[PDB]
Amino acid sequence: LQATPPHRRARSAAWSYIFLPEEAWCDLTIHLPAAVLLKEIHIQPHLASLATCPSSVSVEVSADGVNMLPLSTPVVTSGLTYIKIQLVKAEVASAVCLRLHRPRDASTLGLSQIKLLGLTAFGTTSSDQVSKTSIGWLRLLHHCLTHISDLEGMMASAAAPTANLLQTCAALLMSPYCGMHSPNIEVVLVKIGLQSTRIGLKLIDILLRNCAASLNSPLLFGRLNGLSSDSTIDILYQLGTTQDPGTKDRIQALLKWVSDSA
Amino acid sequence: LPCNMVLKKAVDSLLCSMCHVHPNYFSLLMGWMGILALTESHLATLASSSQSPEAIKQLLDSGLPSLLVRSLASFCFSKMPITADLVAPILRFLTEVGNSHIMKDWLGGSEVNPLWTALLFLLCLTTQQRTAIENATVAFFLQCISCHPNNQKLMAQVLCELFQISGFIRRLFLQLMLEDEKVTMFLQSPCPLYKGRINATSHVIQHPMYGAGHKFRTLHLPVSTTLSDVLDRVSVFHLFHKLLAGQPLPAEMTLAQLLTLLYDRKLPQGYRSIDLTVKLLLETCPIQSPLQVFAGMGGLALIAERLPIPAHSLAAFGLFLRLPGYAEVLLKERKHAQCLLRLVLGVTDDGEGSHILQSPSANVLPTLPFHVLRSLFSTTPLTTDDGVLLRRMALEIGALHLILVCLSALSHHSPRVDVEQALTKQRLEEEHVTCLLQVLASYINPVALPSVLLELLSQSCLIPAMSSYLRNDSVLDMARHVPLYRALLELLRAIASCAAMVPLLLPLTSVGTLLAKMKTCVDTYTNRLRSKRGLTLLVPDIQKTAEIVYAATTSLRQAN
Amino acid sequence: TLEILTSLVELTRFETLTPRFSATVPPCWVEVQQEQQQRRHPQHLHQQHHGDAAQHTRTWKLQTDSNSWDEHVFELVLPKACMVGHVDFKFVLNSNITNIPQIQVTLLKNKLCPFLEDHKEDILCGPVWLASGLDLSGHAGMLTLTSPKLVKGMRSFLIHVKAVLRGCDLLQEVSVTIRRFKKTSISKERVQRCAMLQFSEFHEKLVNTLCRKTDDGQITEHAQSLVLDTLCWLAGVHSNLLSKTRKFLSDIVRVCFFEAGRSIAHKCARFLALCISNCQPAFGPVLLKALLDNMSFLPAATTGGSVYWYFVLLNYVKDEDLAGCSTACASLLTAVSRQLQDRLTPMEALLQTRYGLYSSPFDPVLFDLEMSFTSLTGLLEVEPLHFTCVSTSDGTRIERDQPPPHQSIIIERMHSGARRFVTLDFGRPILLTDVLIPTCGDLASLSIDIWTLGEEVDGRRLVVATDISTHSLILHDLIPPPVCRFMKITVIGRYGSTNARAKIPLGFYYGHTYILPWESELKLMHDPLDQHLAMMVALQEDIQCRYNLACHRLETLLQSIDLPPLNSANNAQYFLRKPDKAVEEDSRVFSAYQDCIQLQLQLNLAHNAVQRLKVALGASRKPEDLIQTSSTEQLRTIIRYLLDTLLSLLHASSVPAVLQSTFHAQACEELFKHLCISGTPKIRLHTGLLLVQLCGGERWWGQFLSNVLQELYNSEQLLIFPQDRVFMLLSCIGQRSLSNSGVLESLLNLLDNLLSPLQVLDIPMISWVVMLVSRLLDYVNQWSFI
Amino acid sequence: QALDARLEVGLEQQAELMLKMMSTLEADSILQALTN
Repeated sequence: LQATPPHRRARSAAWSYIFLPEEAWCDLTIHLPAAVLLKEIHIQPHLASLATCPSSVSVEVSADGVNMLPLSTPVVTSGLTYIKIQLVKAEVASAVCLRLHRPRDASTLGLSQIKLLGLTAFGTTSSDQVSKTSIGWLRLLHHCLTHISDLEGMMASAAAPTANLLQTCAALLMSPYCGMHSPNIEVVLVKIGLQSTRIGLKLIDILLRNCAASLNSPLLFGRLNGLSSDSTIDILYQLGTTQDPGTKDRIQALLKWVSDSA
Repeated sequence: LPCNMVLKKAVDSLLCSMCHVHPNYFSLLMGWMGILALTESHLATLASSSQSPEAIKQLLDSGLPSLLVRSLASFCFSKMPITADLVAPILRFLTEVGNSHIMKDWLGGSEVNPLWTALLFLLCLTTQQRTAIENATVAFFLQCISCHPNNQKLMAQVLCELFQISGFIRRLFLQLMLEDEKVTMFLQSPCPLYKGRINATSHVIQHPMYGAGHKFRTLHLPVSTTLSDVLDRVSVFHLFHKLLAGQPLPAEMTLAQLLTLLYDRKLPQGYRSIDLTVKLLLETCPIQSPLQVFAGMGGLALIAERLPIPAHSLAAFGLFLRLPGYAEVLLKERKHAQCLLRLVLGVTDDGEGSHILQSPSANVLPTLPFHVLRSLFSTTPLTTDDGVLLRRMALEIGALHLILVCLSALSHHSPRVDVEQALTKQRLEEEHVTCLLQVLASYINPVALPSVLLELLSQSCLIPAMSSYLRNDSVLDMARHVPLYRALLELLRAIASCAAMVPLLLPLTSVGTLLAKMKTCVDTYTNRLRSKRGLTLLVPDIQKTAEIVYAATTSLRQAN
Repeated sequence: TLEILTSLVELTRFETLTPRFSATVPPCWVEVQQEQQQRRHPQHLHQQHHGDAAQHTRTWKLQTDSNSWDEHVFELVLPKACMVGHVDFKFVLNSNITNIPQIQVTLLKNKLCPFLEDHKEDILCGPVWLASGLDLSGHAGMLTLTSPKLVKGMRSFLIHVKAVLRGCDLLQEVSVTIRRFKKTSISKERVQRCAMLQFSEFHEKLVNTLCRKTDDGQITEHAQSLVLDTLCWLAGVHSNLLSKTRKFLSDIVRVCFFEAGRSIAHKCARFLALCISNCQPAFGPVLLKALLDNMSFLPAATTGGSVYWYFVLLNYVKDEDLAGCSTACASLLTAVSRQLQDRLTPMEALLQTRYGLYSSPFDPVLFDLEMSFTSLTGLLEVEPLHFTCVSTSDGTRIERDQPPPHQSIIIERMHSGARRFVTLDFGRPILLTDVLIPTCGDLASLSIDIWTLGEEVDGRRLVVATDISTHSLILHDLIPPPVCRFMKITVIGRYGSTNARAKIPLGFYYGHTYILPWESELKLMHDPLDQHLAMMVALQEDIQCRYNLACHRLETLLQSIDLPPLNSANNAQYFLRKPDKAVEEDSRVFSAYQDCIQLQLQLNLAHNAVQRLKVALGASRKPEDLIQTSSTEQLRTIIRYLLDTLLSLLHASSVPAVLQSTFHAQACEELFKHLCISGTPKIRLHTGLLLVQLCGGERWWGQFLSNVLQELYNSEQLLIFPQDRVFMLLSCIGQRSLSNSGVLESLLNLLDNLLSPLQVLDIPMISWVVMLVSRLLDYVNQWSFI
Repeated sequence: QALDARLEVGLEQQAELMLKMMSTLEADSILQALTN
């Protein structure tokens, strides 16, 4: 377990296991003080005598540290100078049991070091977005709205009616970068809000007054009302200074919110 | 709302916009505040809302600015009762309203310029009150003269009158003239400008005319800032101004040149900001800085009479500044001159938190005053009255005596009446000797002199130093100190060209004989090189100076 | 006049008897050679001027005889008739001492206890309790046998030591030395001292001049210092005089602690210390009333070092009338806290939150400086003392690894128990007043000697520290400050140590570079061996100009600094990964901020140096309006001392019965809002901890925490303050009050109310409340990952 | 704790010892109060 590995030429294995004639597997349970997001397990065999390297390694992980669960079938490890077992899906692990198979051609198993690499939930050690967020839909909508300008109008008209679309785009606008830069979200909100006056007023209410949704219904409770960023400021300015039939009404709404606030 | 609160600033920006739409509302505003009892909140609100052409015109026509200025002057010399606590709020109020060029002209007008002297007299009060008033006054003057030639002239005149240098006045001079001018730049673009922005919340409450969103930006940059730096702060992109319609601006113009053009193009002087558009003549002189205006009135000579970088170098700079026209030669390197001026005022920082010695091109500072003085002397010939005037004042202040003392200390000679560290010190001293010899030669024979000049140069270390240096029989040794030997030969030629200084060459082991021997050595070396077959520019120097010195000595001997 | 006062002080001086007295003692007392006793600390260099103990000092070890517990008599014949100033009766007790013995020590003359009743007429020094002489070590001490009768005389004496291991048997070791009055040119000097000791009018007039109630209050600061010197001698010699000081105590405290410098307070502290050490009314109540009566004037105190001694004395005497100190401090603290909150500037708040910097760089006026009740105090009145290495032992040297740069001696070969020395040349005779050497574990002991001309010419031993391995050397406000120029530090390596290289922090030294004519006077010391004001003012003006320039730099750099509120995910990322430009802005701000703090210290030192010179010249240094006009730094210092006083009050605790009419819900809220939000970390911490100890057990306490949480962390709050630091305090406060059932109840009610919209939600407010509630509950393994 | 030996000459060695005891006792009380 020592953080500093032994010398690469350390002539004696730091740890050795003598196999009884009827024993095929030896086990090493590493209990951690608290659960961590385990991502990789590194095992360093004694490089001077690789005949004592385990033939295979079966990794079991316990999130609670009590009920071990094999990650997969044992990995063939004979002939490897370094054993790097990467978990494709990081697993919460408070204990790790390594079951090392007797070497093919040796009665003793020699190991140098075991590393359990990973992360903690918080602290200094806590170091495809589209797949884990809803941003892909917004990127699709932005592509439809902006890729072909001549169709923008139609696209916006098809997109404006859907309930809670503007609230959702505003929520994605104010969230930390999640695979879509804020300017594209701003473009979506502005182009949707400009296709008719009613949704311009709704968007103004969302940005200034009430951004909450209008167990399956969208809620969007997570964000404070009226919060401003460079994004909201740009959206509001383009709405105000855009020349169209609704311009007057939008300005009216703005002034209304001003008076209400005062 | 309480004063200075950002929300109050935003509400006041809304009021400013409404006043700009309905100027008459502004009149109503002033009616609602009593335009007497003006609180600091009233002043803040009026200053914010008054930032419009119509609004500023009505504010001026209300008489409130005049009443405030007169009341402040009356307070300083001790129609509204003004106390010391309201002075700083009133100075800030005047500063904010002076953002407009019209109010900037008014504050710099005849009726108000007495208030400037009143404040300066008042400061040259409780300690906290005095500090607040000092800060407000410095800010007020900086705003008044900011890119405003008329107010720069007025403040320079007031300061010159004040002097006819420690405490508040030194700080004021350092902050106002010894710091680079900063102008607010207003950038418009047809496309958003994202560079320089942070995703976090930032409340930049500027004047609404500076816009909002990603297509508008407002920067506060030194007038020395190049346009390329401005663009790099926001992002091929080209900067345009409405006045210079349809003509791309070079990216290296710098804001001083742009201001020169805009004032040439009738932009009102003291306009709050430079409004450029981001779309997609270098010889023009930069606009005169407050330091340049102040010096153009002969202020730098006045400063010198009231005054690692060697201390002796600083003393020499302080002494040379008293000469007529030395300041004009000095200001050809604006940044280095500013650094030196800060140095002589007991300030080591270059105004941006960086120690001057650790600043860029600090190695030219130690010898810069002498180079400037040599340039000054070289352009003033004996025949013109100015040459005699300059030489006489140089002798009077003690420039020649100090030069000779430095020569004695640096060449290690005396008046006639680790390893690498020592080597580099010797090399620096050799450069000092070279520059001093060139300075003396220019002072003698610029590119007439007091008859007592020979007495000084004879009682000086000059003769021992020249005699020791001329006793060199190795031409290769001369090749290793080409600048020093070139300066020595120039001095010998200048002396031999002045019959009243020639006696310094003939025996008092004369210098001229040593020069002749060095000429013989160089000719023999050249003959040896021919037989074998930076001395290139040095091998004619020795010949020419030897020929001239020998001719002068022979002419003198025939004269005898 | 200055001459009469100077004459009196010279009269009060002392010398040690050059020839040793003879002593006869019971057989159980066995003498020890002075060389043996002083083996650890030899006096052979002092032997030249008869300073060593072998020429004048006698020593006896106690033999546990049959009657060793009973009377002991040291019969002491002087070498010659002389004006005896006092007899020093030193004693060292066994370390394993269960109880302090009841032994009376008295001085008699050769031809109450039975022996003393018979020898009643021969008594020269009344019965002195043995315990009165104890040292801090617990097993040590000394009695300075003296009295008016001893001064009023001029061949043999008796020291009678009788115990009323038992009694004197616990007295392991005793030693006696005799000190005479210095020989003075004053005529009939014996008659002059007799006059001072008898006449009361002398004492009353001394008090008046100290209080500046005489000669039109034109008494110079040096004159007041001399008066205290005379007063110290009177109290030591005597033990009615107490009545004069006690009747005028308020004015004495006022002038000496609120209108004088650190030295006067230290001297006044010494004078008051002696008075306490003395059938009269209890002195504690009288001193407390004076200190409490002047407490309201603390905002107007002149120097921090002066206030330090004031609060030190009050802390000792607070045990009487606990309510008065508590109520006075509470009233003043509440009064001063309001102004402190009102004086916070938006720029100061930004620095506290974004950077954790709690000084006032824009407020030029400091009140106190410390280096480190465990640190040197009042260091604004003294100058940092620069020095240059001139000579060293072996291959040792110094390296740098206005204030002097931190310097340490690097020694190439330390060995074990090996002595090395370094000689420091200040470049001039400097009035040395304060010294601080960081603890050095590489050496066992450290000796400091000082000399102006040469070590063997006028060499003086400043100090020897034997616990320098476990404590730093701290010399605070030397009352007879040396006038040395050269400083030899001799360090003895640790025993059982072979560290090749040694790094001994040299430390810090303070004092003055302009000795006043009377300060340098070699006649005013024991056992000897105006233009500047103009120059100092010129320097002070320069520092004012530069410090204002530095302060302006800080404002310009900060005016472009913006603090995102912690109310959104984007703001959370800003705090998680500071962007490079944000990092650079903090670096520039920190560099610029350091410049302001450095210049602020220099400006106060320059002001303090100029004031010292203007104080050498005849001059004087200067209720709610006082707080109005006080400096910010003075208020913070006053609160710290008051908070510490209240904290010691609670620790030393009927004091809880009082402080309930005050420190109610609003006052607790007022105190917390004013001090914990905007105060310094120590003030913040102490205010929070103080609030817990006082009101943590009140029913409304939990509501106060929730209300504070609501008011400070709701998203409608625009107040800028260190939420994280204040939140850590709140988490700490709740943990220390979590025994009060109302804490968690109210916190969950806030969480209940905040979540009511589900059954608008304020997510940032909920986050703060949940984290606070989570940390508090876990204090009340699968979740150890959190 | 490690007083300067020059205080023994006068009558102020006990006074200085008592002041330091005052300062040290107060410091201990603050530390103890803060560490409840």
